[PDB]
Amino acid sequence: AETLDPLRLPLQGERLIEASAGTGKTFTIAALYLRLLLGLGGSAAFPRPLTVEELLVVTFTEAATAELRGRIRSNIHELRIACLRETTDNPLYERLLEEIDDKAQAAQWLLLAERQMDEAAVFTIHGFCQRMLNLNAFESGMLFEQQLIEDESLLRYQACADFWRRHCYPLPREIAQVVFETWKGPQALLRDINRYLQGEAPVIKAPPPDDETLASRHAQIVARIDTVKQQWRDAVGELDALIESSGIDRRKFNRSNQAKWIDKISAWAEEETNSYQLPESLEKFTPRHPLFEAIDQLLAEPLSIRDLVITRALAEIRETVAREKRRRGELGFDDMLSRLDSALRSESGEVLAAAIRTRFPVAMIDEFQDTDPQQYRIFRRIWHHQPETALLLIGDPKQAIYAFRGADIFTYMKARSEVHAHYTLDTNWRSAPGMVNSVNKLFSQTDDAFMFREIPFIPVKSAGKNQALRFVFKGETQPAMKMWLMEGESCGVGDYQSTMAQVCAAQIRDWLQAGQRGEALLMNGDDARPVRASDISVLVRSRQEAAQVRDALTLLEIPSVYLSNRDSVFETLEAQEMLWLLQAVMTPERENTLRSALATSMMGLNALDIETLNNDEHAWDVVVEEFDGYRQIWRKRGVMPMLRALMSARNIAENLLATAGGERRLTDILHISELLQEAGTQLESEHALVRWLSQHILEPDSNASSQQMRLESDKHLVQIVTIHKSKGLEYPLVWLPFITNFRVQEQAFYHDRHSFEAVLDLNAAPESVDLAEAERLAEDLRLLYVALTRSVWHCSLGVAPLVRRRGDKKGDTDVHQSALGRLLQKGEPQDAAGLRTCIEALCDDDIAWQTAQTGDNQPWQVNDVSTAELNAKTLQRLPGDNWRVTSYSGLQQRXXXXXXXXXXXXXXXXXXXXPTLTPHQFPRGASPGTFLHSLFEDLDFTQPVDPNWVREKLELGGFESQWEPVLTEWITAVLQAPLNETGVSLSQLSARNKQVEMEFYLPISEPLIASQLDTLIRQFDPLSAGCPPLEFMQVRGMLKGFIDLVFRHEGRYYLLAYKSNWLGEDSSAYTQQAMAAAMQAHRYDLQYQLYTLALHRYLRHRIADYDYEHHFGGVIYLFLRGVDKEHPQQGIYTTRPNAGLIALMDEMFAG
DNA sequence: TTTTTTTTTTTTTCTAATGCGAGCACTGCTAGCAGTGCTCGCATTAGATTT
Ligand SMILES: Nc1ncnc2c1ncn2[C@@H]1O[C@H](COP(=O)(O)OP(=O)(O)NP(=O)(O)O)[C@@H](O)[C@H]1O
Ligand SMILES: [Mg+2]
Repeated sequence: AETLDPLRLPLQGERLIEASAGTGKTFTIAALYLRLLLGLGGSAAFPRPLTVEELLVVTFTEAATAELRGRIRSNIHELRIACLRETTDNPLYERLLEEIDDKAQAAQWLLLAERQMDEAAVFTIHGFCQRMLNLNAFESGMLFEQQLIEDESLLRYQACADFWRRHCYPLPREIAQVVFETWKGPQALLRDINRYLQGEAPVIKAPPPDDETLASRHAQIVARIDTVKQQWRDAVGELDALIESSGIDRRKFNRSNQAKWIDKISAWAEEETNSYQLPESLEKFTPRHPLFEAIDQLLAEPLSIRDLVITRALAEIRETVAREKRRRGELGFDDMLSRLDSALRSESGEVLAAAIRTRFPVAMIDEFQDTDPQQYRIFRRIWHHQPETALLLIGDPKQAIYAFRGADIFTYMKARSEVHAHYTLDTNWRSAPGMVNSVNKLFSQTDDAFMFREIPFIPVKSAGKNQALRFVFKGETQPAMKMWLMEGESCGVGDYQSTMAQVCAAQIRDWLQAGQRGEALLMNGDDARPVRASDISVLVRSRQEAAQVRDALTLLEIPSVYLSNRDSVFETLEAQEMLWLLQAVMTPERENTLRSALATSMMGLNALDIETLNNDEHAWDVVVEEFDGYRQIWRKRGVMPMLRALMSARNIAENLLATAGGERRLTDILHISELLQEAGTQLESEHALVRWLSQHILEPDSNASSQQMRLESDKHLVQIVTIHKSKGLEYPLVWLPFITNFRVQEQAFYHDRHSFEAVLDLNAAPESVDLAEAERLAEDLRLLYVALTRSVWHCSLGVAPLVRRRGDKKGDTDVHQSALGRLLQKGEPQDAAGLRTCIEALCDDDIAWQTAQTGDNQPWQVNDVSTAELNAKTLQRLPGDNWRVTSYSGLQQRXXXXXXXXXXXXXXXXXXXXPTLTPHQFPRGASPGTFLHSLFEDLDFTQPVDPNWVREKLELGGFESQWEPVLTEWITAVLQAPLNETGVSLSQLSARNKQVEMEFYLPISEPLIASQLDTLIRQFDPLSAGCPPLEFMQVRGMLKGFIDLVFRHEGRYYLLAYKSNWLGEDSSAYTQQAMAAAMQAHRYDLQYQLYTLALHRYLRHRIADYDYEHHFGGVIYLFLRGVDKEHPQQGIYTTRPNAGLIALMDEMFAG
């Protein structure tokens, strides 16, 4: 191994950089990145400068991608600034500038990079394969649009039920009897194999042959026991044994059992008494005869169907899932990586690789100590060969804690084997000069602490920037590390979790109270800062642990967050209260479903409130009323407006904040509301939303957005976080209360030392159990390391004489099975006293141990807060006046009051009196009318009608052929009808004189008031005598409309508008009278007058020397259904604006 | 194609380990008996991760 200079590293081929924690591994990535952008290092430099989009960086967490992206952004910026200033105040940039040749061109490339930084390539693996597939699809053999799915547990469970249906339901009674014992149903089976369904499939040690069924195995074991049954039945009834005291004479009664126990094969369980007849058992207390020894053969291998079922099911469920996801064309996290691996694996995949070597002719993988077999197979297959591509693997093998997630150390060690070059970073930059020496001391206690020959520990040296770091608590400095030793002899896990959590809390509030007085300080040299509850972090292994920490820690009135919390809001009680409320406001009529909502802690009502409110009817009616207004807000304005109104009126948003802790509760309420919007839009119903909320109250899921928000950022908080979620992070003061604890793995899963392949032994044979438990322990060490390197100034950690074995007083302390204990005892069992001494041995000036003494004084001393007077400003002017763009439709609107305006007539008369090719029968609505119009839109008037053209319109319309012969006739009647007094046929109109569907915008300047208009209307209009004055609110703005048709005949223009409607009638129900009736009913009066104004202004605009009276021909409403070959008048209607009404009207809209 | 009623509660783990208690065989010490060494069985207690 050689030491590393960032600027000396050749970037060619594969390169491994290894170094301990806090050594700046992440920190160097920046420097190499810059170097790559500029093509620097000379001999060590890459052949050619690279573009930001060609640099691949792959990091472990989505958060890390964000951070590193930012840091690289900043560093590029600063370096550019320096290149323009030619000097800089930072040493690394200074050396870069010494290496750089031309500073100007350098600054140019940098600028360009800085711009490119948006698309800059940084990913995780699961974020990399994702992109890469969707990037090059053919090669990868993917669809182009992949719909992701994040819930793979439901598909998986589905498949497990499918298996357990086809491979279990067929079983006859007797085999089923055996299946039942090992697991009830697939709900449990899934729980057993679940870690093995996900990620790379394991290899199974000594798998059953492929052809063996359940009935086969079962018949086998049937006979295996049967032989012993006959045999024991034959040899029974004789004492040839040498009788011994300790073997108790009543042992012969056991034999009665066995000769009795031999009846049927139906049982899978041999008797406990059989253990007595083992020649290894008895001879310890007389070889007997062979079968006496055969029982030992029978009891040597546990009799089970288990391995076979886990094998068949594990192979099947995996496939089935993959197939169902193929059918939907979906994808998933493990499935992403898997699919890219497979894609490369395939013969075609070699093309694929070639593209990537083009896309990223370098890659820098960070946090590589966590690596998967698949991952390394990929990165190798891509970059292991070919020139001009580099590869940079960055990792500390000491830190790989993720084995549970499928990562494996052994494949890292493999890569470490196949890389010729190693590089090492010497100095820890992260933490105090004390903390370095502490850790070094603790891991130097034994030889080969990490108990992998390939993972040697080395001493590291603090930096010079950190030399002055110190932490002070009540004056004199506190040693960098303090181990809190528990008192007493034997300790169970529970006692330990109570006490140590508690003590941690007591210590934490002391630091705080001394932090508000400014006594305790985090000091770099003379500089300082008090210890806020922010800078403290508490690292725990699991969730239950963390809750155990918080409950005690909030009991002392210190607000605390848990950063790994995946719990979802809907699991809380506030979601439930929200349900009670929404459910009440929905139907306040029901006495019960309302009162329930009133009793909620959210409403904050006493028992006296609800009591009296059950008595006086007036109040109860008032409540019912207010909720009835809430339903209104609910229907009109949506949801969140309602809950807003309720919160204001009830004053709850304030009363919670008054209440202690209620701040959290209020955050939950607001959050839930915010979700009720997101689901509120997509669902149209008011009611289906209450449908929805319940369904989420039942299944909280895991999912991201419904996960709880942090309670408050106002106050600095205790950031209580799991180890794994602390990786790559930094925590100035750090607590490890429960670190002593351990978990002995009963499952047997390990790696072969030779092949380095993940091997599962479905059989419990103790060897493999050992081979695994060694792994569990080494991993626990790596947890300890990572946990200790997190701190900057101070880290405290608990130590206890923990006892796993249930015997009380021995001298057994299992602490040597703890990760930390083994480091204190150098892997030697001791007594609790020996524990205390071994702690005392290493304790000098850094490590300092105090006994763990429970105490309680005061939760904490807030001393409260002072604020001010405060007020909200209030708008004075109206928010805005009326400016609206409307059509005539925005005029009739609706009438609130005695008179309501509708197209239809309310009065109805019943009829008691008692060829389908007719116009009246045509469908109705906006849809049918839009079709009818759209015909005449392209339709040609001079040519007759082509029924084929009809059929292909109706076909497009979706209308059947029930119409085509019915239509093509009618249209001709339309086009052939003469019009007005001129007698014009629609047929006679040349496309030169046609104008189809004119859209116009007509400005209305000063506000247009109804009564100031309808008097002008009624005055000159005979038709406006009918019905009240039109009523529309004051409006100022633009007006829209579509002329159906405009055409000129005899040098004289016309205005044409089609109308259809009329559900009830066919015949003369269209007359001169009834047309004028309906016109007055739907207020087409104002409509045609308005158009005439528009057409008027448009002609006045277009036609040089235009005059209204000379050029204008009147207005024509054509009721399509109204057209009948029998009567020329029916369906057509014509009126002329007075020319005296337009004269004043136009002036009115002008001012 | 017509129409009436009525209100609420229930359950909850399994496996394993020890500690002791009861009963017995032997063996040594002063043929029987007391003790010890022993051994099994019944109840009680404890613990069940990590994106
Ligand atoms: N060369 C350097 N000069 C100055 N400060 C540095 C240098 N290298 C690292 N640091 C600082 O030291 C700390 C640790 O750096 P970091 O890059 O996280 O190391 P690391 O190896 O990635 N730690 P981890 O992710 O836990 O292994 C950071 O707070 C850096 O700012
Ligand atoms: Mg890092």
